[PDB]
Amino acid sequence: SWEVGCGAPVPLVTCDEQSPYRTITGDCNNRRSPALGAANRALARWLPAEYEDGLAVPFGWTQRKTRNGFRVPLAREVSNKIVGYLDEEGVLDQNRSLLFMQWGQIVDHDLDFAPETELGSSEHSKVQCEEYCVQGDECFPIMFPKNDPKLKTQGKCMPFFRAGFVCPTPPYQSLARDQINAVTSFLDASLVYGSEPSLASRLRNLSSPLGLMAVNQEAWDHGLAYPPFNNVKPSPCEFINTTAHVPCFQAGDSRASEQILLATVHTLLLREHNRLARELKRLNPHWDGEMLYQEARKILGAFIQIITFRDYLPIVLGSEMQKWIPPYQGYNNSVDPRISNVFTFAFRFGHMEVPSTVSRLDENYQPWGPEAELPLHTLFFNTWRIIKDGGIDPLVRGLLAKNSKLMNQNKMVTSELRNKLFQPTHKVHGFDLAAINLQRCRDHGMPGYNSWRGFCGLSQPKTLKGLQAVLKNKVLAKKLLDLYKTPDNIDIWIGGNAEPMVERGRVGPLLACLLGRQFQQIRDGDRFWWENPGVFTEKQRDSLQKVSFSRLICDNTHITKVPLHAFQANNYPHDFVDCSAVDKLDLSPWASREN
Ligand code: HEM
Ligand SMILES: *[C@@H]1O[C@H](CO)[C@@H](O[C@@H]2O[C@H](CO)[C@@H](O[C@@H]3O[C@H](CO)[C@@H](O)[C@H](O)[C@@H]3O)[C@H](O)[C@H]2NC(C)=O)[C@H](O)[C@H]1NC(C)=O
Ligand SMILES: *[C@@H]1O[C@H](CO)[C@@H](O[C@@H]2O[C@H](CO)[C@@H](O)[C@H](O)[C@H]2NC(C)=O)[C@H](O)[C@H]1NC(C)=O
Ligand SMILES: *[C@@H]1O[C@H](CO)[C@@H](O[C@@H]2O[C@H](CO)[C@@H](O)[C@H](O)[C@H]2NC(C)=O)[C@H](O)[C@H]1NC(C)=O
Ligand SMILES: *[C@@H]1O[C@H](CO)[C@@H](O[C@@H]2O[C@H](CO)[C@@H](O)[C@H](O)[C@H]2NC(C)=O)[C@H](O)[C@H]1NC(C)=O
Ligand SMILES: [Ca+2]
Repeated sequence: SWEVGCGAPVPLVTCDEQSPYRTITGDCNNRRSPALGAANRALARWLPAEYEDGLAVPFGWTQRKTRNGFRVPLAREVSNKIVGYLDEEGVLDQNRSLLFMQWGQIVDHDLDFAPETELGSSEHSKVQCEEYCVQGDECFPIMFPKNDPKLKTQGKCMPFFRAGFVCPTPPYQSLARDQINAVTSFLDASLVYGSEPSLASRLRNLSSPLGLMAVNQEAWDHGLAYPPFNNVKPSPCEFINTTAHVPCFQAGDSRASEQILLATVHTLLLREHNRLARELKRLNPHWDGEMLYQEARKILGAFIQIITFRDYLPIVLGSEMQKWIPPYQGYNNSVDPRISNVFTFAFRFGHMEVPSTVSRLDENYQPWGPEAELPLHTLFFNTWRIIKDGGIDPLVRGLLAKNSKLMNQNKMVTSELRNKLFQPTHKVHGFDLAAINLQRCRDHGMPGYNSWRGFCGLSQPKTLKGLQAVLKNKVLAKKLLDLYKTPDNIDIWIGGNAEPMVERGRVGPLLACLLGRQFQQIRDGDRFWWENPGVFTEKQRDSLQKVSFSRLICDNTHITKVPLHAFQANNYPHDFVDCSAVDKLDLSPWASREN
């Protein structure tokens, strides 16, 4: 059945047996099978692919054909009829801060990315998808249904390009299409350091041997730094306000500038490296430049792994945490550490947690000026609002103080995401994230709602009422199989997100399962997990325990009142305290006086 996984990546990476440092590619984590967990390779398949022609063609590609005897419903219509909502009033999650949403993206972007297919540059295929909405090749477009108001305003389709596949990027037929992953499967701060050895050596300041991450020369934030600008034109960030031409930020991940806030928590991560690396010459000046970068890298990875697993996962998984993430019991060389395909869709659950507006607060957590509260749609690829409109202190402040969206069945994904999305390649603020998610399922795999209900050993419904009592909504059950027509054909993203939430969490029975499994595998399979004996000295761990996001901001911003629990909804002034009462990171155990 194997062929035998194929693949051309970073053509040449061989291991060091006895060095304590991760590679950038993610190779040599596992000794036995050195590629497992690496980057630019196939996403894993917990379940066989489900295509029309059986190998590559997404369900609903040809007209005449059907998944299970029925015509699959258009993505934008499924969107139009189930997902969106008019009234923003009263969706905000009452026990979760914007940081809850925002750290969801950081962790995600650390774990998976399936790059879209541009076998196109100086090209007409980009044009043939945009202009003429002609399906074929790699242009698999999102049509508008009858009586969509995008028709009067935009056209017939939303261009949509198929994601990358392996063993060759050109046209090919054979096996079953597996989608590529351009980032390392481990929580290793790939998004801050890069995943391509070539990109990783460009984000660095090899000018001076303090082992520092290369910063911005031209823009400044009260003495505190910014990531460098990606000085390649064209620039999605320059496009949305040309008068100030401020390009996007350069980071270990392409997507760093997709949104204002994403770029903010990303500038906290960069600043933290240069602070640790600075602090670490202070103690052991005998060190060369790479042992600076590398030690600071290891401790920053430790940071992201500790916050993700101790503070985020329990408020996302909830009662199902103990079920899927049992306490730690060492390392397993036999576990697959890789991101499976379905995960790249299950973890998109956050798209229903993004609220309509992003606000900007002053030094008393009070609205910051005349235009404080900005619509989220004016914020995609917006770097000018942070270099030019006050730095990151008014944005870190909103993260701590403001609620995120609570996923609601009657209110699923905001219209700012579902109607006015800016897409980097294109010019309009009017793509649909909910619709673009649904085609993306069909592009990738992707076994229906029931296949994946079975994976977790849950009731696979069958009937209008067999769904009614699973989602606990009679109207949503109707709407769902009015379009899909059998519970089987429901795309995971919507089918999974449609379920009510498990006790003390933010996802449901199915999604808790898919999410839980992956997060356990990536912990149990990572040789460099912070708790495995060997990677940190027993002292170092006890200092690493003292860290919090609350501190990530006290050491790297001029915010001086913060919550003690930054992931849950709390109010200024009351729940906010001085940086002084917040535990610091004791870096003493990292000193190694030579003689
Ligand atoms: C305003 C906020 C956000 C915007 C505008 C945004 C934008 C996007 C866009 C344009 C895509 C491309 C979809 C595709 O072509 O595959 C994407 C994918 C994705 N999003 Fe978001 N995003 C946001 C926040 C989040 C959050 C909070 C999470 C999780 C908590 C998240 C999780 C993901 C994941 C896992 C993918 C697929 C990436 C992969 O290939 O692994 N996003 N996002
Ligand atoms: C790589 O690291 C070097 C060394 O840390 C960076 O250069 C240093 O940058 C700081 C702050 O940008 C400079 O400090 C101050 O400069 C201002 C104005 O230029 C001046 O008013 C003060 O006299 C003060 O020195 C400093 O010039 C410079 N330090 C040294 C020893 O060169 C460099 O920016 C880093 N490169 C990248 C890409 O990050
Ligand atoms: C708001 O959410 C928080 C976090 O989900 C809840 O506090 C947790 O309570 C559980 C139950 O014993 C414990 O595992 C933790 O000690 C708490 N979490 C943290 C981070 O300390 C809290 O109950 C919720 N608040 C309200 C008013 O419902
Ligand atoms: C483009 O960006 C500039 C900032 O570089 C914005 O300019 C501000 O605009 C307001 C009112 O027009 C002024 O009162 C501020 O002083 C301006 N700031 C500076 C220093 O330029 C501008 O609003 C943006 N325009 C677009 C196209 O959205
Ligand atoms: C490492 O973890 C794996 C997966 O949890 C364990 O694999 C199991 O091994 C037992 C017997 O060795 C087999 O019956 C099953 O094939 C595995 N279970 C499942 C459901 O995956 C393994 O036990 C662990 N390795 C060790 C020896 O600690
Ligand atoms: Ca990673």
